[PDB]
Amino acid sequence: QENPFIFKSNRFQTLYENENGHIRLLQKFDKRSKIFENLQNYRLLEYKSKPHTLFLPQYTDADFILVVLSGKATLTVLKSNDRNSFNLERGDAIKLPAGTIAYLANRDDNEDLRVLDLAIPVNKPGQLQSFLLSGTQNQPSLLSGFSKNILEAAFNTNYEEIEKVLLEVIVKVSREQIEELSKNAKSSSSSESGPFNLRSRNPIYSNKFGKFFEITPEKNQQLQDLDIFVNSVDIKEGSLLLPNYNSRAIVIVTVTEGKGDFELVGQSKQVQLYRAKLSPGDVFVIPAGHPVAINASSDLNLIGFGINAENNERNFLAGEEDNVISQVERPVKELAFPGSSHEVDRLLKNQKQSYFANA
Amino acid sequence: ENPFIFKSNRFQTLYENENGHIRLLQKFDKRSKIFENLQNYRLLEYKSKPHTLFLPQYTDADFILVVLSGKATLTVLKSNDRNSFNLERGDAIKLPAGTIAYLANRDDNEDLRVLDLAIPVNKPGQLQSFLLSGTQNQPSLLSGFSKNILEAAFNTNYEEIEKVLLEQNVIVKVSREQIEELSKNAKSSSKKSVSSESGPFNLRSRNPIYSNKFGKFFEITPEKNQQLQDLDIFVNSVDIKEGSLLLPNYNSRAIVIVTVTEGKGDFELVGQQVQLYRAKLSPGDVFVIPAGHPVAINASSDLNLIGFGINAENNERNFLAGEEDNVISQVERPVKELAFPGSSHEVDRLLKNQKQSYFANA
Amino acid sequence: ENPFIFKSNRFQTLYENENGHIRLLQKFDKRSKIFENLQNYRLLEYKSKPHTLFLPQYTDADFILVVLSGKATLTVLKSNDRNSFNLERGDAIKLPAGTIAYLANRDDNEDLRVLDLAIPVNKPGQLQSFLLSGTQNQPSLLSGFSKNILEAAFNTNYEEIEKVLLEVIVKVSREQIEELSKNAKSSSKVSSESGPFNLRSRNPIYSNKFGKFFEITPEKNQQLQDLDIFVNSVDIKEGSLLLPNYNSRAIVIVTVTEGKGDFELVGQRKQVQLYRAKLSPGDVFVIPAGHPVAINASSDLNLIGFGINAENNERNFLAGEEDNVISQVERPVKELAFPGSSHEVDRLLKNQKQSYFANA
Repeated sequence: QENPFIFKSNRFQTLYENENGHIRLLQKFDKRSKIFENLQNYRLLEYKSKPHTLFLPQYTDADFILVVLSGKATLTVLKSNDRNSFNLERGDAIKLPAGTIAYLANRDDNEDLRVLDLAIPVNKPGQLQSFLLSGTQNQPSLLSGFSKNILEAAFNTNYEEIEKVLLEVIVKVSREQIEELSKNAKSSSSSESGPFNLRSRNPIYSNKFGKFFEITPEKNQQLQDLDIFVNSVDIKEGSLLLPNYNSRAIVIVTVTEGKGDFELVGQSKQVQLYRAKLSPGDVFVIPAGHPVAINASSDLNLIGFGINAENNERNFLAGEEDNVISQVERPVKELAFPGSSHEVDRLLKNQKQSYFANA
Repeated sequence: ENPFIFKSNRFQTLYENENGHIRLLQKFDKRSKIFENLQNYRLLEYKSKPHTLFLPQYTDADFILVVLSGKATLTVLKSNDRNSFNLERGDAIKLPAGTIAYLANRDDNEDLRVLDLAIPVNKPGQLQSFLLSGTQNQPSLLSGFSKNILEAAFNTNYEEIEKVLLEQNVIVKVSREQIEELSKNAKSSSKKSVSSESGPFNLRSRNPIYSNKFGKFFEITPEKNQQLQDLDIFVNSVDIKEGSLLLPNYNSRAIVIVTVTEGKGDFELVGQQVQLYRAKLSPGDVFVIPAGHPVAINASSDLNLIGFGINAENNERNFLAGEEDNVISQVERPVKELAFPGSSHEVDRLLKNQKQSYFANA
Repeated sequence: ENPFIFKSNRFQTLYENENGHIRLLQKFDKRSKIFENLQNYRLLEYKSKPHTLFLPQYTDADFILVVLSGKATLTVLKSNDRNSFNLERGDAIKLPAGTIAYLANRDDNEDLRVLDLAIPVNKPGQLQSFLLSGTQNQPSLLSGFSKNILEAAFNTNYEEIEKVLLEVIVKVSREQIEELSKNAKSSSKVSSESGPFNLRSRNPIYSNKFGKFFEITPEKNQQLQDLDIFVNSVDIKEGSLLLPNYNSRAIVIVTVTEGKGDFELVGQRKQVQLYRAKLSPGDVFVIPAGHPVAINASSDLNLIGFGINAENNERNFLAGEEDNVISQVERPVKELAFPGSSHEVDRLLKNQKQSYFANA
């Protein structure tokens, strides 16, 4: 309430859970505050599964982006006349078009699987609508939805046999089954259909204090259609991502591992700062323009989805490179700041670092 | 408490006279907050009797006309030009907001019927017409302007502007002499205007996507016509023969406003926490298939449907029955065994039972 | 009674000193539900006295500047670059939201008038400004950070940061102004991807003895394309008149720059309604798509239109020789549509011999 921007790991409602994993949905952005009126049509989700488990055939009414935080996975993606399976490592992300049926296996025999989904509902702003093939209990099948009558006309079978075979959740699969599910899969390496790794192209910001990898529409067609960019950022224990703002981009920053705090600058003439402590599970939101600083307690990693990516431009307010402040003319530097121009131009050359520094 | 069926009843008569009708379907978001994303789509029927003309008029809304039946001459004006078009069943053309046009039923015996997808430009889901044609209990758009502008404007005294243009019917009886003159020169549609950027296109002047002994599914994506590319709409025409079935299928991302042209039948829609929404279908009736919702449609008599599909680009339709595009029968052997009670072998055999595709016997 | 005219005084003042000001016309949509689709567009006027300088700032809205009068030096910053532009009457430049820039009146006598169409990126109709300008009346955006981030970020003791950076329009010297003039490119001819374009560079779409109508569009210029906007500068001669015309699909935000005159708009509410208002420098009005509009001029009258939903717009006239859409109606239909005769209608339409603008 003292801060609207920081959605705590608790504020994730839990959709479904079993002895094999859970799908948890974040709090609807525009509810927390009227101020996030534009993110009303974007949802976050966390898929987590123990080893040798299977999220069964399912589709929804939302364009998905899955960003494999940790673990090894086999995502099998059904078209109507084709099917294509993919092995997924950390930093692999792929777009799941609304309507697409697909299932997710954790292939690692020890490691937990952890997947961060950005969802865009296409039917009503911010409402997700899932149709399970696995007509389990309490919830019957999407096929249960039809009538004995129609199900017969269609499948060309007595209802007794359909009811038996088809109608009568994340389940447990045998070690041998995951071999089969896998053996055939394609791997990442900016493709179309296949998955692509956030990190498998040089980072845009790299130094002794952190890494900044980021895939934009100008660099991946999957992302173009939705106008999003997906980024991963490492800030090494006891350091700093330097003050910066995104020209036009709104970020959903999520925390995969580490601890730390962020400082956001916001609000007429009443610039107010927004602090919060960061832990795994936690989200915050960087509305375009609002500048932000990120400090790491332990080894902190972040996963951000920028909305309105196309032509976004991230300007820093400190360090050597991309310090827009230092682009100001000397005479104008004089007026803007109490200090003299040779007194500004020297304090800006005090940080020899760029993008990241020390606490 | 089925929000998806808009029975004919839900049409409001914008205008009626001895010569024709113009109906406007209920705002979709007025039915239910399910349809907040059909907010800015309106449907209208246009029916007019032989040898009648909807006089010049434009509207602050992009229109996609589909002639359902009868024979029309559609004249379209531009700031500086004019082009005539004779239209039959299945002929579809986009008329952009501001486009002055007029539409006469050139057939002698038969009525003319037309389904219109209106996309208002100025204020969500609210169209406004402008008439050149004027009366007295409805002065024309030019009546709008003051004397002082009308005289400056037209460089005529009010006495004659009033007499010649304004005063002393938005659908009027017209002669044979007149309707032949309107139609002379005017162009038809073809195959090499099934992707035309200008003229009308026929839904059926290229082969259907799905077709067997029980039904026919014609569909024009934006891919196959630039006119539908601006508004990201698709228009399909679907015939389901008496005692047959449009097999269970969903759209991946496209919302569809379905209208009934001729025939009777009924639909079953799976929604939400899982729910069957059904109802009988008669001509005039409209229902909505939300993206991802598996729909089935069943015909009692020879049935014809006109869908417009909002969010058309990248829309895959994935069927749940029969050989072809049956997504269920693409699940890796063992997952079928885990997903469905059945053995993988039992799943595979049942899916093979229906050897038909897209449409089937009921 | 007429919700279309926004009198000059519906402009709220965001800031004002003895050097310039910044006004922000009230929300179109707060005026009326009628203008819902304009909810996300804001109008601003920047005025500034000679030898002044709106300090470095950025805003969460795409800015389309039209310079109404004055001379100026709009200086634009990227993360790692600076280009500056000498601007004059007609010069329009787009600033992406998140661009830091600073504008200066480089004239010694005439004030600087800019008309901004602002498009918030964050929350519909909501300008968040971010003053890099460090005072107490408006504490620098840098203020917001805690001593600790600040000391680490610049790697400097806090007492050299309070001192130097923290502790909006301002006066400036001739040698200072001459500085910003020294190496600063101009407009000319447009389609130049990132410079300024003059609204009167290309020839006017309509021009005669009674007015000029200049209009750049997404077609003619990539910068407009993105925001799908057109930008026109209509001139109308004293005792002359822009003949009744409607835009097919374009919602125009018309802003009277100088002169006086009146607009007739034809909306509804048996249906057709004449919406009227006298016009004067600062007055704004809205012309919804499809709504016919004539503009009279009491005195020589310039207008700056921001076309919204610009691509594929066709403006149709309803009087005069050219682009007159009524004269395209077939002869037997004129007979029918109008109470008079094919022939009588043909004559009345041939009576106005001028096109676009005419005498009153």
